[PDB]
Order: sequence, then structure tokens, then C-alpha cells
Amino acid sequence: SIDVKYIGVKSAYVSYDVQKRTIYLNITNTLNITNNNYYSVEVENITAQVQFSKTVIGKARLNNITIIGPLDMKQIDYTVPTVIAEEMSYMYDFCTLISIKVHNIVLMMQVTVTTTYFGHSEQISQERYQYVDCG
Amino acid sequence: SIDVKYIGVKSAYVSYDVQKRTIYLNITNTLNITNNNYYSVEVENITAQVQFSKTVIGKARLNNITIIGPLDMKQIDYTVPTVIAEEMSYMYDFCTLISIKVHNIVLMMQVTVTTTYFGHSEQISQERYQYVDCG
Amino acid sequence: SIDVKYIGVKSAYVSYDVQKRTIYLNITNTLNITNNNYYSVEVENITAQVQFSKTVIGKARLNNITIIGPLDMKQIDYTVPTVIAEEMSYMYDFCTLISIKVHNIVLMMQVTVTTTYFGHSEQISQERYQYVDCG
Ligand SMILES: *[C@@H]1O[C@H](CO)[C@@H](O)[C@H](O)[C@H]1NC(C)=O
Ligand SMILES: *[C@@H]1O[C@H](CO)[C@@H](O)[C@H](O)[C@H]1NC(C)=O
Ligand SMILES: *[C@@H]1O[C@H](CO)[C@@H](O)[C@H](O)[C@H]1NC(C)=O
Ligand SMILES: *[C@@H]1O[C@H](CO)[C@@H](O)[C@H](O)[C@H]1NC(C)=O
Ligand SMILES: *[C@@H]1O[C@H](CO)[C@@H](O)[C@H](O)[C@H]1NC(C)=O
Ligand SMILES: *[C@@H]1O[C@H](CO)[C@@H](O)[C@H](O)[C@H]1NC(C)=O
Ligand SMILES: *[C@@H]1O[C@H](CO)[C@@H](O)[C@H](O)[C@H]1NC(C)=O
Ligand SMILES: *[C@@H]1O[C@H](CO)[C@@H](O)[C@H](O)[C@H]1NC(C)=O
Ligand SMILES: *[C@@H]1O[C@H](CO)[C@@H](O)[C@H](O)[C@H]1NC(C)=O
Ligand SMILES: *[C@@H]1O[C@H](CO)[C@@H](O)[C@H](O)[C@H]1NC(C)=O
Ligand SMILES: *[C@@H]1O[C@H](CO)[C@@H](O)[C@H](O)[C@H]1NC(C)=O
Ligand SMILES: *[C@@H]1O[C@H](CO)[C@@H](O)[C@H](O)[C@H]1NC(C)=O
Repeated sequence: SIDVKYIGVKSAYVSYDVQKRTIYLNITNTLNITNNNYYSVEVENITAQVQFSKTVIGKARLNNITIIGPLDMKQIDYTVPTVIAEEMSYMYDFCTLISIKVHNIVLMMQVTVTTTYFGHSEQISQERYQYVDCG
Repeated sequence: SIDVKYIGVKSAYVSYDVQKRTIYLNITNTLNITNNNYYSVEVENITAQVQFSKTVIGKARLNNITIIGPLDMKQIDYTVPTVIAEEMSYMYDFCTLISIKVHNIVLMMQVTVTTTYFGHSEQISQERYQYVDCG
Repeated sequence: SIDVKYIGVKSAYVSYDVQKRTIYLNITNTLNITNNNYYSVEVENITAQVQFSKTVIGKARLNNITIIGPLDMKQIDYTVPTVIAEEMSYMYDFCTLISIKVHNIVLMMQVTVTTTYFGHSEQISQERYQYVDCG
């Protein structure tokens, strides 16, 4: 990437910005902008690009062959008892959460067993997280 | 990518912005913008691009062959008892959540066993997360 | 991509913006914009692009062959008892949620066993998440 911007409130290339309780009297503004941009990005100049996978087996014996790729999740056990007993009680549960395996952004890319690749790979991830707001 | 922008409220290339309780008297504004843009992106100049998968087997014996790709989830057990007993009680559950395996954004890309690829791969992910807001 | 924008409220290329309780008197505005744009994107200049899958088997014996692609979910067990007993109680459940495996955006792309690919791959994902708002 080239220009990545994080701004919380206001992005302004030109801002004549005035707030309340201002007296804005006798202003003469003269403004000139000359903006010229060159973007020349991701230029590839190749005479030849060659890729292959060659596998050759001859007079061979294969047994007990196991191949397992990434992200192998096995024998997962979640046990979350919640045993709440009461005896003439006043329960006041205002802002309470019970979260198990909560995901916001999951990006899986180029997850294989055998891979051949030429080129550009780019991830851009922007957000404002706010899990709990309780008043 | 080239220009990625995060702004919370306001994006303005030109902003003559005025808030309340302003007296806006005697303003003479003269403004000129000359904006010129070149975008030249993802240019590929290739005389030849070659890709293959060749597999050759000769007079070979194969047995007990197992191939498993990525993302193999096996033997998953979620157990969430919620045993709530009462005895003349006043329960006040205002803003309570029970969330199990909640997903917002999941992007699966190029998830295989054998892959051959030439080119550009780009992910852009923008959001404003806010899980719980309770007053 | 080239220009990706996140703005919470207002995008304005030119904004003469006025809020309440303004007295807007004696304003002379003269404004000129000259905007010129070149977009030249995803240009491919190839004399030859070759792709194949060749598989050759000769006088070979194959047995116990198993191939499993990605995203293999097996033996999944969710058990969520909710046993709520009462004895002369006052239950006040205002804003409560029970969510199991809730998904918002799931994009599956290029998920195979064997793949050959040339080109451009792009994902763009924009949103405003807000799960729970209770007053
Ligand atoms: C604002 O400008 C005008 C013109 O030049 C002038 O007559 C006036 O007196 C100015 N305002 C004040 C408060 O002096
Ligand atoms: C911009 O505008 C002002 C206004 O008078 C002028 O003096 C200046 O020469 C201009 N510049 C260009 C580059 O156009
Ligand atoms: C890309 O490469 C080719 C061959 O090498 C060349 O003729 C061409 O001018 C190049 N392009 C740029 C923008 O440099
Ligand atoms: C490996 O081979 C033996 C016999 O040759 C077999 O009993 C065993 O199950 C094989 N392994 C797996 C993981 O299957
Ligand atoms: C605003 O401008 C006019 C014209 O120049 C001028 O007569 C007037 O007095 C100005 N306003 C004030 C409050 O001076
Ligand atoms: C922009 O406009 C102003 C207004 O008078 C002028 O003076 C200036 O020469 C202009 N510039 C261009 C580049 O057009
Ligand atoms: C792309 O490459 C070809 C051959 O190398 C060349 O003739 C052409 O001018 C190139 N294009 C650019 C924009 O550089
Ligand atoms: C491997 O081979 C043996 C016998 O040769 C068989 O009993 C076993 O089940 C095989 N493995 C699997 C995982 O099936
Ligand atoms: C607004 O402009 C006119 C014309 O120039 C002028 O006569 C008037 O006095 C101005 N307003 C004020 C409040 O001065
Ligand atoms: C824009 O308009 C203003 C208004 O007078 C003028 O002075 C300027 O020369 C113009 N510029 C162009 C590039 O047309
Ligand atoms: C694309 O490539 C061809 C052959 O290399 C060339 O003749 C043509 O001018 C190129 N196009 C651009 C826009 O560069
Ligand atoms: C593998 O082969 C054996 C006998 O050769 C068979 O009993 C077994 O079921 C095979 N494996 C699978 C997974 O079927």
C-alpha cells in the first residue's frame, strides 16, 4: 500500500472550521490549490514466468500414508456449568455477559498443503472496537 | 491498495464549516482548485506465463493413502448447563447475553490442498464494532 | 483497489456547511473546481498463458485411497440445557439474548482440492456492527 490513514473524527484537505460562540466578521479569504498526482503502482515487466509441480513415482510401494493440512482442531471440550441457587434473595444483574469463542474478523488466506504462487498479497484491516458500554 | 482512509465523522476535500452560535458577517471567499490525477495500477507485461501440474505413477502400489485439507474440525463438544433455582426471589436481569461461537466477518480465501496461482490478492476490511450498549 | 473510504457521517467534496444559531449575512462566494481523472487499472499484456493438469497412471494398483477437502466438520455436539425453577418469584428479564453460532458475513472463495488460477482476487467488506442496544 501507499497511504493508509487513521483519523478519529475529521479528515479535511482544506478546512476553514469555526466552532460556536465565534463572531466571524471582516474576513477576506483567497485560496488556490494546484494538486497533481502520479500513481504508478504494481508494474510487472516479465519476459517469462514458469511454474509447475512434477511428481514421479516408479516401482515404489506406499503404505500408511497420511497428510494433514494446517488448522487441524481435534477433541475440543467446553464445559461451562452455571449453577445458581437462591434463598429469598434480590438479584440485580444489570450489564453482564457470558461469551464463549466470539470472533470479530477472521481472514484465512493461502492456507493449503502445497502451494506455488507469484504476485502481490495485501491485507488491510481497519475498525473501532468497543465490546461493552453500559451506563 | 493505494489510499485507504479511516475517518470517524467527516471527510471533506474542501470544508467551509460553521457551528451554532456563530455570527457570520462580512465574508468574501474566492477559491480555486485544480486537481489532476494519474492512476496506473496493476500493469502486467508478460511474454509467456506457464503453469501445470504433472503427476506420473508407474508400476507402483499404493495403500492406506489419506489426504486431509486444512480446516479439519473433529470431535467438538459444547456443554453449557444453566441450572437456576429460586426460592421467593426478585430477579432483575436487565442487559445480559449468552453468546456461543458468534462470528462477524469470516473470509476464506485460497484454502485448498494443491494450488498454483499467479496474480494479485487483496483483502480490505472496514467496520465499527459495538457489541453491547445498554442504559 | 485504489481508494477505499470509511467516513462515519458526511463525505463532501465541497461543503459550505452551516449549523443552527448562525446569522449568515454578507457572504460573497466564488468557487471554481477543475477535476480531471485518469483511471487505468488491471491492464494485462500477455502473448501466451498456458495452464493444464496432466495425470498419468501406468500399470499401478491403488487401494485405500481417501481425499478430503478443506472445511471438514465432523462429530459436533451442542448441548445447552436451561433448567429454570421458581418458587413465588418475580422474574424481570428485560434485554437478554441466547445466541448459538450466529454469523453475519461469511465469504468462501477458492476453496477446492486442486486449483490452477491466473488473475486478480479482491474482497472488500464494509459495515457498522451493533449487536445489542437496549434502554
Ligand atoms: C468590515 O469591512 C467593511 C469594508 O471594508 C468596513 O466598512 C467595516 O467597517 C468592517 N467592519 C468593522 C466592524 O469595522
Ligand atoms: C492561484 O490563484 C491566485 C489568486 O489570485 C493567483 O494569484 C495565483 O497565481 C494562482 N496560482 C496558480 C498556480 O494558478
Ligand atoms: C515493462 O517492461 C517492458 C519489457 O521489459 C518494457 O518494454 C516496458 O517499457 C516496461 N514498462 C514500464 C512502465 O517500465
Ligand atoms: C499403519 O499400518 C498398520 C498395519 O500395517 C495398521 O494397523 C495401522 O492402522 C496403520 N495406521 C493407521 C493410522 O491407520
Ligand atoms: C459588510 O460589508 C459592507 C460592504 O463592504 C459594508 O458596507 C458593511 O459595513 C460591512 N459590515 C459591517 C458590520 O461593517
Ligand atoms: C483560480 O482562480 C483564481 C480566481 O481569480 C485565479 O486568480 C487563478 O489564476 C485561477 N487559477 C487557475 C489555475 O485556474
Ligand atoms: C507492457 O509490456 C509490453 C511488452 O513488454 C510493452 O510493449 C508495453 O509498452 C508495456 N506497457 C506499459 C504501460 O508499460
Ligand atoms: C491401514 O491398513 C490396515 C490394513 O493394511 C487397515 O486395517 C487400516 O484400517 C488402514 N488404516 C485406515 C486409517 O483405514
Ligand atoms: C451587506 O452588503 C450590502 C452590499 O454591499 C451592504 O449595503 C450592507 O450594508 C451589508 N450588510 C451589513 C449588515 O452591513
Ligand atoms: C475558475 O473561475 C474563476 C472565476 O473568476 C476564474 O477566475 C478562473 O480563471 C477559473 N479557472 C479555470 C481553470 O477555469
Ligand atoms: C499491452 O501489451 C501489448 C503487447 O505487449 C502492447 O502492444 C500494448 O500497447 C499494451 N497496452 C498498454 C496499455 O500498455
Ligand atoms: C483399508 O483397507 C482395509 C483392508 O485392506 C479395510 O479393512 C479398511 O476399511 C480400509 N480403510 C478404510 C478407511 O476403509
